[PDB]
Amino acid sequence: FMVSLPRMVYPQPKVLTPCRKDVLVVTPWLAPIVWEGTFNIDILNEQFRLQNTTIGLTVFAIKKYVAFLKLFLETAEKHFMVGHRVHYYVFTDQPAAVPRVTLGTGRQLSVLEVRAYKRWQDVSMRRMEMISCERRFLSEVDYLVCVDVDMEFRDHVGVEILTPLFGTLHPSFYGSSREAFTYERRPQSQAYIPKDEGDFYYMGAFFGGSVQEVQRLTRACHQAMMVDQANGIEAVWHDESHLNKYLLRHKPTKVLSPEYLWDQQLLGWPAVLRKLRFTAVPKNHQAVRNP
Ligand SMILES: O=c1ccn([C@@H]2O[C@H](COP(=O)(O)OP(=O)(O)O)[C@@H](O)[C@H]2O)c(=O)[nH]1
Ligand SMILES: OC[C@H]1O[C@@H](O)[C@H](O)[C@@H](O)[C@H]1O
Ligand SMILES: [Mn+2]
Repeated sequence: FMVSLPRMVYPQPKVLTPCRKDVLVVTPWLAPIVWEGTFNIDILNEQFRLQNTTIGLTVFAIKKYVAFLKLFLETAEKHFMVGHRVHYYVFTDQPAAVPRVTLGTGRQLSVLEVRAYKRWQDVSMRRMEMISCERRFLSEVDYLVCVDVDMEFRDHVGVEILTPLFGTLHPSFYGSSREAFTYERRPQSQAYIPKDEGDFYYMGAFFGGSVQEVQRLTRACHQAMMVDQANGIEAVWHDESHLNKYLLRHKPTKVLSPEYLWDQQLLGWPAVLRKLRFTAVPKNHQAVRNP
């Protein structure tokens, strides 16, 4: 049951005046695409605080990637769901390497020890298995957000993202035609998507939803990866290829714009991005991914 909102004074939405004319703000299946200017965060914060929403955030920090936790967590404290209840779940092979980060009230951090796989592909792919923990999350949080660790928050990331199931536009592909997307193109893979299909190219580094929908998605991607492995095939972009196939066949109920996953070193600051909210931390793939 949802109680009434209180009285609020804010600018009237004007029907004959779009919030944004330069971008698509709704998908053809009627899911909002979340850009700055499309939401009044005061209304959304009221709606979500009246439900006492708890948001879980999963992040894997395996092997050398424990070096990224301190900045990840400290900037998450400044920008991620401030005001709301947050439960961080840090999955790591080195619990003693997790930094002691000071948290705001109503926020908590659990360390979950897991095994480390040797190949960075397997570390990244096996997040889906590891996330799909199911009983714990159902009891502790309302939504789950699943992100890469090699990142920092630079601006607000809040309840405007929450919905039963979301993906995020990949920042290198948001202006690309579908034939250029780097979907898995071999029909022998469970992740396969033909050249005339596909809505968007979603990035593996930021997806989420209600616990039930996120467990559905990670269970389906893990089972699809297992099928591929048994068939001796590994999709071209690993978990990201599987996430893409899942979100093609199960349309997300919101899509985040590239505000929410950006790489300023590689892509700069285009005018279409009014805010850069969650951004890549520069790293040397070869070095950090190997002993
Ligand atoms: O040795 C590794 C390799 C990957 N990851 C996790 O897998 C995610 C995806 O890998 P990565 O960020 O290397 O992919 P990229 O963004 O560079 O394509 C990382 O953010 C970490 O959460 C990890 O913890 N240790
Ligand atoms: O083409 C897909 C790839 O695009 C890259 O820019 C990104 O670093 C990879 O992780 C993968 O998403
Ligand atoms: Mn990453």
